[PDB]
Amino acid sequence: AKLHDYYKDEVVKKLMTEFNYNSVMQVPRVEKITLNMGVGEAIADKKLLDNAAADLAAISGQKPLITKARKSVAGFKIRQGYPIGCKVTLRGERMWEFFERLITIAVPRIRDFRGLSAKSFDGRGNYSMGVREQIIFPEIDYDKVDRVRGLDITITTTAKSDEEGRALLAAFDFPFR
Amino acid sequence: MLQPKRTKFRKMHKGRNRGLAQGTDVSFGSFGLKAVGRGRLTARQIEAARRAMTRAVKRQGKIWIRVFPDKPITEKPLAVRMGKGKGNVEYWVALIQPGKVLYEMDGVPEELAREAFKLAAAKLPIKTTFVTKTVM
Amino acid sequence: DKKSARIRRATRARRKLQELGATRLVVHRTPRHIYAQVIAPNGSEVLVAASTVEKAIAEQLKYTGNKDAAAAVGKAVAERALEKGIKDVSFDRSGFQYHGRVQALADAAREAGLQF
Amino acid sequence: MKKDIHPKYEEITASCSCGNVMKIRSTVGHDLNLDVCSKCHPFFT
Amino acid sequence: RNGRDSEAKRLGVKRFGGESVLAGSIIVRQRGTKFHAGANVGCGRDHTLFAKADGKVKFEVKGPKNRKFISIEAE
Amino acid sequence: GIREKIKLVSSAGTGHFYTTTKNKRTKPEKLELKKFDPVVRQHVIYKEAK
RNA sequence: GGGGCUGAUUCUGGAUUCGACGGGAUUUGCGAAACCCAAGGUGCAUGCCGAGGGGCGGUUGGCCUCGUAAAAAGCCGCAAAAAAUAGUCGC
RNA sequence: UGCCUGGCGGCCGUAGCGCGGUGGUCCCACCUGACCCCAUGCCGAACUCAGAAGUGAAACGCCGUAGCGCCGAUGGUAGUGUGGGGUCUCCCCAUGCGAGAGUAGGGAACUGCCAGGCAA
RNA sequence: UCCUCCUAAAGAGUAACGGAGGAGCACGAAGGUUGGCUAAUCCUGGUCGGACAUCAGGAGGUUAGUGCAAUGGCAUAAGCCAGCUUGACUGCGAGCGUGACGGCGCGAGCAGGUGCGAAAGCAGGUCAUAGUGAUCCGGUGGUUCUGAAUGGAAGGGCCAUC
RNA sequence: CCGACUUACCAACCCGAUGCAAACUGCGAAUACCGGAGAAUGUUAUCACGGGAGACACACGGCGGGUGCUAACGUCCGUC
Repeated sequence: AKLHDYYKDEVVKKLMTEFNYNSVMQVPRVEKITLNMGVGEAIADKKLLDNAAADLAAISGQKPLITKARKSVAGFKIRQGYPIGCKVTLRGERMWEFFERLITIAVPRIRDFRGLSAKSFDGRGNYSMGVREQIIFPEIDYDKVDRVRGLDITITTTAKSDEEGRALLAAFDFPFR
Repeated sequence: MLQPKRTKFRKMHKGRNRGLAQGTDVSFGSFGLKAVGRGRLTARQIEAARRAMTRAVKRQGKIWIRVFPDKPITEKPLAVRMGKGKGNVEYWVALIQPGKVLYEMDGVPEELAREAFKLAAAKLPIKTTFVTKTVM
Repeated sequence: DKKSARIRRATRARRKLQELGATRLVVHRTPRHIYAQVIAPNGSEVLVAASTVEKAIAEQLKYTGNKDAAAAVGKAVAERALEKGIKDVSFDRSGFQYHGRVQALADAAREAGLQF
Repeated sequence: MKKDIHPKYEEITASCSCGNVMKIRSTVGHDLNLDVCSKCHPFFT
Repeated sequence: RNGRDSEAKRLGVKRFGGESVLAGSIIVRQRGTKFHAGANVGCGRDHTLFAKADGKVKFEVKGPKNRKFISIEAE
Repeated sequence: GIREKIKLVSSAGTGHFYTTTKNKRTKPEKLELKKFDPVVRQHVIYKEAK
């Protein structure tokens, strides 16, 4: 509940002074992140998924979540109902401190950092990004891990337009290079 | 020559040709030849009718064909008995109702278009005539 | 929406209640209220309607629409129903899951003397 | 929201080794001492 | 290469509207659900609508999606 | 066809059995179903039989 | 004229031409083609014109050039363009 | 009684969409708070409870709106029951039945009960 | 031989060496119940990943799915997942549908016995329509029902079944 | 080579317009067939049970079609 208290009063009046919200229910709120690590190559071997989940294993509360294939694809060598990816639906209250673990301290851990894009939207105004690796998180020490495992990190706010989701990222010092 | 691209059924029934035209009058161009008799036109008849009609103006304007065969009509081989299966396809006729505008031309003098379809009328089997562009 | 999507779940019970033509016991759950009605098999007339919305019934509790307040009107409705001589209803889920308050509404209606 | 399959947690207190302290609840394990903070991340110059 | 076919199943309607039939008498033989159950009408294993009790067979269309119904009024 | 026919004899005192077919190539273990016994007029288990 | 069988060793499904070459991206370093912001450089320039073009004629319908007119580039045919480009054997 | 709301229906696209407005007293929704009731191939998103500070944003309801869907004659038209006829692979006439689409138009509903709130 | 569409002329039905396709199985779960849920396919964005994984948001509307061919239907889902079970139960069966006949089909409900749900309720197989052979002969288990002078037996009957 | 311009046209998906379908139907007749009510008329014309048969080679004409060449005193079904 660290940055939500900064969201609770300072950001809220910052929003209605920015876009003239007549109601306190139209100012956007972050609601979830999707910390999804779609490794993919684990179609032949199980442990390519199991350690990928175990390299994913230190963000949210508990064990690591498995996913399934949507359908069967010849080119990607898959059949229907196949354990391929591992994801996270970090919605609610346990996710707000994760941003400070990501948007503040994992930012200066990137190999040759320059910045993140500001033109990546779902059409409605919720930003999706994908980190190239996972080593920037504090939980990985490069001792027992073995991969440069990347993972899509999509933040979904209640922004009615594309600029507002850019602005709701901009209200919490996002690195717009 | 006209033939249905990627058709559905190879063999269909003979069928009857009853009724009048569900295509009313001049729509595309400005002058049309409307079939009066009732019957059918082979796809061989259409192209030779298209060839000689276009021969009059030689390039000028465009000629709007309002019809299409879309009907495989079969024939048994010569000197084989009745039945023994269904005959295979030979050629593709178009079921033609009375009062159906066959070909439409635009971009010609009025009198030149008269013989342009009249020479196309001799190639075509059924008796037919000329019509002008309809008003409303 | 969770309300209109709930309705199609209730329809299977609602189709069944009129297909076999039995008097039903309907529920409706509000954040601060609870509702309970008894509706005739003709499907357009409501016989017994006892909810917490009425001003003479809500003031028995502090917060209406919780478990003890839901049981406050569950006991009352069958008392009004048995005062019409009603002895057969089947409980309708109305799409609501039979675990929480709408179970506790049904618990008091079982306590009032009706059989379901 | 549900029980028991969301990648593991453990509260630690951290402090970056540049005079800037970022001590929030984390999920690393026992602890970790950081090296670079946001305030020393060279995006300003 | 063709000519192989089946013997027909004698589907379709067995009793028309207004006809009075006893319980257990089959109303409509059908494959899908072209006529749905109204009152006193049950669907069998193969959607065989049967007269559940005494009365007269009535055809009607109701429902949000306009589904046809066979119903029985006890006369 | 590969589902050859088996027998489901009762653990009850009867010699009676249910008769059905299983795919013994795919499902190697025997079947255990508590059906209704007619002679006992009770529910008892059934194991596979040949 | 018809029927059957055979129709890339798999004859019913999971190619891994171990290889330059052809397609795609990935990663790397940065290029007006992988680029923009006049600012760090920085005072006398650009476009319309006039002009003619390595030995030749032309040549980007635009380029090294011309402060109102006789000299200069990439390149086209020109042309220093190659040739038993594996053997072995003959007269 | 009226205005509303909520619940259950009759009819079920004249009843539905899109877009223009409105409502928070009440009700409803959003909402907050979550060990415990309980929920979960995951994180109180849904489901669940506890509350009700904030809100009418959104949903929903009503008002506007034919920008569309939708209903839609009359006459004519196609077909056809017979009865005859024709230059009888197709038509005509007598009577009898009568579209589909299209056209003028209509259309953004109505309806039944029950409980609350506010005005009389 | 069986199944589905059309030929077939709007009740059903209806032929030709007419037009087209499928079956000689699959499933103890892909069954039963309760709970819960809804697709196709696009483009928007996002690490390898791009056109195809995984993830998010919108369009969209069942063009999806339904063991398998077509037809009919299906979100109240008959589609999809989870939970617990074996109703894939026995003895009947008012009632009809259907073929000359043999034969086949649907069936609430009654008795006994079970599962699901709290409950009305549902279940005597799979969304439906093919996935199959009459009798004789003999096999196997159960049953004294009979059992040739009698005690039994053998052998038959019956019931289950090959 | 740059590389711009242009072009009959090859030319998708969306828009509007135009025709065809036994295996296309968001639309939809005549008649057909079933049920009920009624009256006139008909030597019960309705059906059941029993005794007896013959018949199961059809033909053309009419309309509805398959097939054929909408050829056949052709063939195969419907119906009179």
